[PDB]
Amino acid sequence: MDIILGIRVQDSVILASSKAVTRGISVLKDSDDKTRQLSPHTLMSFAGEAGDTVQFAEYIQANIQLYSIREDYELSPQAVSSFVRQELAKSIRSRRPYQVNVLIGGYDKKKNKPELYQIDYLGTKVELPYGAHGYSGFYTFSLLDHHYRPDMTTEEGLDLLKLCVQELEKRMPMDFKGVIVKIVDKDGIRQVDDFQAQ
Amino acid sequence: TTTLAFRFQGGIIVAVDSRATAGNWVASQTVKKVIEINPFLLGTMAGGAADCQFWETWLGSQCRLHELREKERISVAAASKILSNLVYQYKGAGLSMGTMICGYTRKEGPTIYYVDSDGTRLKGDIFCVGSGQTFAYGVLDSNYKWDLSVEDALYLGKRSILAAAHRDAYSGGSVNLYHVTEDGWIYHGNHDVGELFWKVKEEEGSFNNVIG
Amino acid sequence: FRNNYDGDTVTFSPTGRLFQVEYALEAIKQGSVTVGLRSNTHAVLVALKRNADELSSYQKKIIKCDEHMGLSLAGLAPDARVLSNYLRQQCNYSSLVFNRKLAVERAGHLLCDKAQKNTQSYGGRPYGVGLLIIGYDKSGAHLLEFQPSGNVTELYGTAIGARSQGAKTYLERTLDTFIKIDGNPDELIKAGVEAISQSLRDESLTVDNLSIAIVGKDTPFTIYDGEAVAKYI
Amino acid sequence: MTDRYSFSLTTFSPSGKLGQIDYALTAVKQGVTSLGIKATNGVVIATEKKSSSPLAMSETLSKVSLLTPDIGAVYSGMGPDYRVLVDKSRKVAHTSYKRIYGEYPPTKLLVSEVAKIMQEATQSGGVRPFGVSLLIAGHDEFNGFSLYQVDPSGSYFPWKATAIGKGSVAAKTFLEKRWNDELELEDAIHIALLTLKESVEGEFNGDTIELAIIGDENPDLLGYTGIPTDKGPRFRKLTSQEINDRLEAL
Amino acid sequence: GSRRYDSRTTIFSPEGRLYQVEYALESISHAGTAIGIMASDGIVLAAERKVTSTLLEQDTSTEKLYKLNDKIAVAVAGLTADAEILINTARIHAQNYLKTYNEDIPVEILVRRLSDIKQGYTQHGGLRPFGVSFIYAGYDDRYGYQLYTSNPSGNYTGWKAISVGANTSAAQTLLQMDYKDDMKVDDAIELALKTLSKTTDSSALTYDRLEFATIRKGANDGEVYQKIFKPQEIKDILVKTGIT
Amino acid sequence: GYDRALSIFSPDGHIFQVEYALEAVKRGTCAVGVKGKNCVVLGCERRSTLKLQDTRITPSKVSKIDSHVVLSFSGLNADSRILIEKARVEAQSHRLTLEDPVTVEYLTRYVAGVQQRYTQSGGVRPFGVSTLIAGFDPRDDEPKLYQTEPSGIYSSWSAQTIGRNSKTVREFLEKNYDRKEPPATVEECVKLTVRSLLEVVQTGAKNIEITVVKPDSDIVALSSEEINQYVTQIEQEKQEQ
Amino acid sequence: SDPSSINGGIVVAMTGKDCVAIACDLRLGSQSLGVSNKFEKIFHYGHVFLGITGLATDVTTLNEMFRYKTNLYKLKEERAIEPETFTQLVSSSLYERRFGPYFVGPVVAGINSKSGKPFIAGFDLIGCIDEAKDFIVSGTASDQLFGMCESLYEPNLEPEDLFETISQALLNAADRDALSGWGAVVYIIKKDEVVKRYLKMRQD
Amino acid sequence: DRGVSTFSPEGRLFQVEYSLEAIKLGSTAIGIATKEGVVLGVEKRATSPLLESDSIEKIVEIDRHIGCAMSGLTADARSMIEHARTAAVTHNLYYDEDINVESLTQSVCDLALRFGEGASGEERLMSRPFGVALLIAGHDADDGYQLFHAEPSGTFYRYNAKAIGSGSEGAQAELLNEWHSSLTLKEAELLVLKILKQVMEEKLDENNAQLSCITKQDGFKIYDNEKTAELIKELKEKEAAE
Ligand SMILES: */C1=C\C(=O)NCC[C@H](O)C[C@H](NC(=O)[C@@H](NC(=O)/C=C/C=C/CCCCCCC)[C@@H](C)O)C(=O)N[C@H]1C
Repeated sequence: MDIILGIRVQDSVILASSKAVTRGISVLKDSDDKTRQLSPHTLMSFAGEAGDTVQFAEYIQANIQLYSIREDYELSPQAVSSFVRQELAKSIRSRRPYQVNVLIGGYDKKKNKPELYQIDYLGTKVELPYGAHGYSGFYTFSLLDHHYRPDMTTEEGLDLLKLCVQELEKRMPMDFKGVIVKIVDKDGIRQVDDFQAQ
Repeated sequence: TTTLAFRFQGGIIVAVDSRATAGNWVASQTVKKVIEINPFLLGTMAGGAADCQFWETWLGSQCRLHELREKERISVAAASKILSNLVYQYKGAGLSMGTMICGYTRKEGPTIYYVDSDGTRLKGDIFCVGSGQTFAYGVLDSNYKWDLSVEDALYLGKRSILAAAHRDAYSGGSVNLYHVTEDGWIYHGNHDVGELFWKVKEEEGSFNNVIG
Repeated sequence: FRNNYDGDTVTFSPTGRLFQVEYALEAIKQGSVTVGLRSNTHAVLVALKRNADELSSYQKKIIKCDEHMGLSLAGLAPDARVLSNYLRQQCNYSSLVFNRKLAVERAGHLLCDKAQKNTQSYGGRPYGVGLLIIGYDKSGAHLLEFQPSGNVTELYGTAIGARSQGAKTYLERTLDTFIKIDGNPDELIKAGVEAISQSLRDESLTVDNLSIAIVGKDTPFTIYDGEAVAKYI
Repeated sequence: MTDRYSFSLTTFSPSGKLGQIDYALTAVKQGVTSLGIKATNGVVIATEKKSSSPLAMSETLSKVSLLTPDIGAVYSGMGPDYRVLVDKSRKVAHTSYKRIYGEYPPTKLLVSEVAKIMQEATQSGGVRPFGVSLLIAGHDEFNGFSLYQVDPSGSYFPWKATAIGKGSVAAKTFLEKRWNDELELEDAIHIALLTLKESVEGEFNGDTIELAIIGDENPDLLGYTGIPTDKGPRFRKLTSQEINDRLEAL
Repeated sequence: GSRRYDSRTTIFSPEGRLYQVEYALESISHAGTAIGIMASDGIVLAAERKVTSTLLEQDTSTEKLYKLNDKIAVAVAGLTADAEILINTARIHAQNYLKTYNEDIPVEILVRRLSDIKQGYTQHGGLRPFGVSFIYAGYDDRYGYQLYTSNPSGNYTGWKAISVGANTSAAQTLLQMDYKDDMKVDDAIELALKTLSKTTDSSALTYDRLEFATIRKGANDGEVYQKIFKPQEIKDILVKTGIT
Repeated sequence: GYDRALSIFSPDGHIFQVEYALEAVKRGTCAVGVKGKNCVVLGCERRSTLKLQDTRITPSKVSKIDSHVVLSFSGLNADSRILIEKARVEAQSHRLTLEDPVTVEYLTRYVAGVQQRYTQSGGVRPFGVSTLIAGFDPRDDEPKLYQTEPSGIYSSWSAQTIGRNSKTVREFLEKNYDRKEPPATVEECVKLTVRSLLEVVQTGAKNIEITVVKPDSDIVALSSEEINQYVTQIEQEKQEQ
Repeated sequence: SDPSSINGGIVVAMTGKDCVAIACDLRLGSQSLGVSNKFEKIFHYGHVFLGITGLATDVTTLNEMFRYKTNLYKLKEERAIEPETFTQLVSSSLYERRFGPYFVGPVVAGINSKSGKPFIAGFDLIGCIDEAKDFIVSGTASDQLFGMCESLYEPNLEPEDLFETISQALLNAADRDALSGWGAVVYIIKKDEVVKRYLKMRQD
Repeated sequence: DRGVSTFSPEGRLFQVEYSLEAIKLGSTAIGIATKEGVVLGVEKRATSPLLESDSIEKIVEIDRHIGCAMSGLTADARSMIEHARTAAVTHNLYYDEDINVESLTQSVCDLALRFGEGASGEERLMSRPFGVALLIAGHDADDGYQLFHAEPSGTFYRYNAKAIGSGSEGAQAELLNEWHSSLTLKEAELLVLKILKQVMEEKLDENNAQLSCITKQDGFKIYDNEKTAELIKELKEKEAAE
């Protein structure tokens, strides 16, 4: 599949996502951003079927933005992740289900803690220190199982990530054209435009 | 079918072939794989002929209606999403189309959007779609520079299709060129591959393998 | 009295009348005159087209429903559209399904029943137009008069609209004469134009004021206007 | 055809009243008297079987009906409206409760359901309110015994005892005097028969009086045996004979 | 047709008013009085039971104070029957919000939905409006203690102290005379009882004719608590506030 | 079900239900909007028929359709919610399908349409509301101010007012606002708005609320103080003469 | 392919002397891949407990559903729902989806507040009820749990003994199932208190 | 009361008639056709000085060869315009050709009588008739330049010149004399501008008035203030000329 990774450190959540977009025999793009911002402090990465993927993310986006405008308040990550799990659990038993897996990372300004959520097209939701969708988990979970600590700093976390992206480029069959990283914290969402050699 | 479109200094270049098949049978060598959505927008035909020709003409209507309604020329990003959303409404039904929506709006500049019946919509600088896409990528990829003259870029296109028309059995007929500027697009003739091949061989010395 | 029984078509007056339907009929009398007459070979329509200003145009009074049938109107033009359009579908359905030309008598029955439905259910409104239908089918030429009430009648000739009684009488008088104008359209058309000018008053029929329609044995229902009607004025 | 009465036939008057609900209540007033009394170990509800011809057999009719094995009803107002409400009540007790929890609803809730029916007949399109009031009595494990009154408006309230219909005013007063929170079921039955006697003009016997009680479980009225937890219905309508025997100790 | 018997419950008067809403309010004006007073550490709801009897079972009764959520409650004034149809849809809306977001529904969100429902009958459907007005008393962690009021029109607003039903003008004035921001719950409880005691159309203010509820955050816990007083409870507090 | 035609023509060619809808607007509190040279300001008055309200929670009069567009109104409150909600949803939908936030002119035309629709659709009464919609188009700095009414008509204004005594305050603005030189400052633009409201608010520091919208989703609602201050400075303008 | 075997996990409930116990593992995986070691399968509504094994998404869904229902139930009935009633609610809730069921295996445990009687019960995916007096088992390692219980178990154990027994049944059963384990939790319920303990077990 | 689709004893439909009254109260709109194009003119009519007069759209484009002017309740015209535009673009999608001006007109008129509370003819859902009239002007290869008057009745007429709105009755009288088959576009421009000046309560200027036209060469264009202002000046001059 595509590379969708997520790690929650001390005061932020980091999301890494493959930049490649291959269609059959040709790699059509090497700069794709498999993510959508749902609110100032909530980001969601996704991977799955060709159309479903974007249509779902944007749909979820539109709804969370609408809640924000209507309530002039930003829903906690936990709540946003509950809305998403619900949407997928509906989809799973609908006529033509959404085949999209997502990682939701946000900073709860009220609890003042970062949170990471992993949800699959079935509507399976689980909260984790670090997670991934697709095969990525297969080579990265043991790395993180080994080198992960809850109090790590965003810098420490960004290194642990580079470690994972390295193992993935070494053992994974596909050329995913590197990853795009993003940090979510008390101050919002920013992208680490320098990881192609960090 | 081979269709390409790339962005560069002089704007956008669009080149396509004109072969239509039904198995090993060549139905037509005179197909127009470039749908002229309007004086500033272009569509490319790859995948199912009717699916593209029809839904793209439909797109044109939708765009025109948007302009009457909004008293403002439609953006390329939006015309691409109308096609994108329509096609996704039929996801699973069997539509077959791989297309590129190309345009130049004062607000976005030169822009290219890839849109297939899978629901995939991608913005990018270079795109090759069709059964001859890899052959055009080969040529195009290794001779592309944002700094191509509108004349050298035009040639690189024409030549990228020639490459694909040769190797790919499903591509051929003639080449159709378009230049995308903000004032709109400019047609740059129909080039029968029949003659263009020989010409390029002689003048360029390429296709050395073939016996002339 | 009448005020308590004309609020809609689902109400009968104590004397058994349906005013809403009757008011509809009124719309026809208020309409421009038009005449219809036939022989054993042809059926003709003659209409007086009315206009708004002198800067406006003369609204069409005749509509073709098929190659062998057509009608002229008097009253609410929009309703004539709805009805003639319905008649066109019926003509069309007969061709497609049975490969058969819809008989005038049947077209009439169809019209009657459509009109009737709008005079027995709440919410509807009778149609406010009168129609004269001519046509040539398997049993010769035909002329029908359609009233919003639903009554469709087969005649040799007739007229409807403002001052129609003038023409109707003339026809009722000329009967034995025109009913025998066979194998000669130009003559039946003249007897037509004459009968209609019997309802004039305001003005005289001009070229862009008169309108003629003719159908028959080897004549596909065709319409004539302007210069075309010159040779009859 | 097609019900074109999609608007409310019950609306607000400038004074703030709801005419039809008012008139409906007027109809309840006109109806035959019926009452209810809650004791410490039961409840009783009664009314008068005002035969509408000596040729009519008042037995072929029930003013006191069973809703569930532990809930009975009685009314005052328009008979036909009560009749359909009893059917609807019995059904809703199943469709909205027994079929979900596998147990009959508790008095208040079933009563709450009936109320909803009437309330809708107060606002839905093209209909008039129900011209009756009900005295529903029952018992459930977690609430004990209870007695509720439901008005055409759709309102309802619990009572220690109460009456409705013709001589309700008189009857109520008489009850307020005799009632206490230490009455045994029999006492209330007696009091009931007494209160009823005033409102009764003509004959007063087991064939003109209809009375039922929500007392103990009647295992003998179950119809089958072999299931410990199933103890029998608490609701029991009294027989013509049962009534008279008490009318003597009146 | 049927147009003959159509009251047209949803049109404007020449003065731009909605007849039915107006009249429904007129109806509410004869309903038992209900007051909501919001203190710094809690909220108080009190209402007068319209029509009572020696025989009326009060321990089982509830005609004005309904629990919607664990942190939200309402006092009613108008048609009890109508109130319930709305009260139930609110309790559901509360639960749906929870099921979807996994968080308790914010007091205002519940109030707005309920008020939108009313507004509906005001604009389409040819049906009569609900003859009901609500005083919502709830608490959430996004605004803390809140007091709202909604009526037949579908409009709602916030209050520090407010009453609905009969003698509101009198009740409002008395409240507007003795309400102080730094008030405490028991203070509010007293102001509440006293206000009713002066607007009551009855002889005296006895417990058997009252319903009481408070939303406080018992310090020795840290969680907000709803308490709907029992007959014996109202009776005690009644003696204490000095109304015996 | 119910589909009675409630908004229909009368002999003189008037739709009374729509006219009566306007009357409901005339009765509602006052609202005003004035566009500066780099901003737009909306001000609304607050009734006083009762006072013991909790302004924290009580719904405010100026709403955000999106992050760059706001909407205030005069008329029935309940009815405004329906309109606001519909426009809010259209705002998000338009982003999704066109990948670009609605323009103020567009969001306005949409709201007007909803209103017009409710004037010739069986079974429903028109909206007893008139609105003021302001903001800046995406990637544009020229302020936008629009007004809509029950009939479904809408247009743009340099400044405008709706509600009770709007007749007054409009006169004030008509002779205090120069299109030639609009309140070149956020400050003097907020002032012209408070001044205009004071013409009718009759001393109401807590009865007036302002909201300033600047280009690029820069919306903020002044607090009593910031407003109260403006009031103070204005009262001296009168006395100092 | 088999929904009830995508995520894994097990639940077991036992009755003792005036007490009931219910325990579950903490695994949540996707086929062979282990994903979470904190996925609990026991929930409670008032004094009633509900264990749910099967397809996780449905395990979550049903929990949210019964929360919702028991809530409105308390608001209308003005009392907390009992084990026996809740069982009926679960059953009809499931059979409601007879032709497209939730792929779960529910287990109910609790003491009847009014009678003080212990109560446990199991359900198949379409609501069939099994009300045992000794023990109920559920999950990918249900065969193992059956062997474990049928042997270990004995009537009227004390809260302190029942804990040992239900923990031993759970543990050893889970260790013979590739899809169960990764931690476990055990609930001991008495008419007055409820103790929740986490167990120490293999993590392979 | 009395059904919205009721007939008056004189044979007319009440709602439609009353609809025509609201139209008389509408802004003025004039149209003049010449063998050089068609000119459309409307009275903006601003209800205040603060109202930005150019946000007043009473002349819209249907297609590149069709435009119209509206008089009366204008919010009503919105859905008629949308329909007209869709009809024009649609006809093109299906026939790969421009829609004939008359047909476009006929299409709009077809929505006219689609009203009631249960009219037994189809599914006419719309509570009342439209309270706005339209002046449709354009050019097509079959009948060249054309001007049409479409009413809420559902009927339409073709005019060489026509005025609708508050000053119509008189303005139409003017046109009756002024118009002649040899007018030039410019002549018609001044004529329209002149009649608007006579009937307008306000002083005609390039801010409360607006022109536009349709020519086979450049299609439908709406004159910007400057272009109009000048024509206004050129008009004052030739007037004072005698
Ligand atoms: C590009 C070629 C390409 O990119 N891929 C090759 C496959 C492509 O789908 C073929 C396409 N050809 C056509 O569209 C042809 N038309 C059809 O195939 C029509 C098929 C209809 C099927 C239904 C069954 C009908 C049975 C009828 C029996 C009498 C040509 C003729 O248009 C193609 O060439 N695409 C180009 C652009």
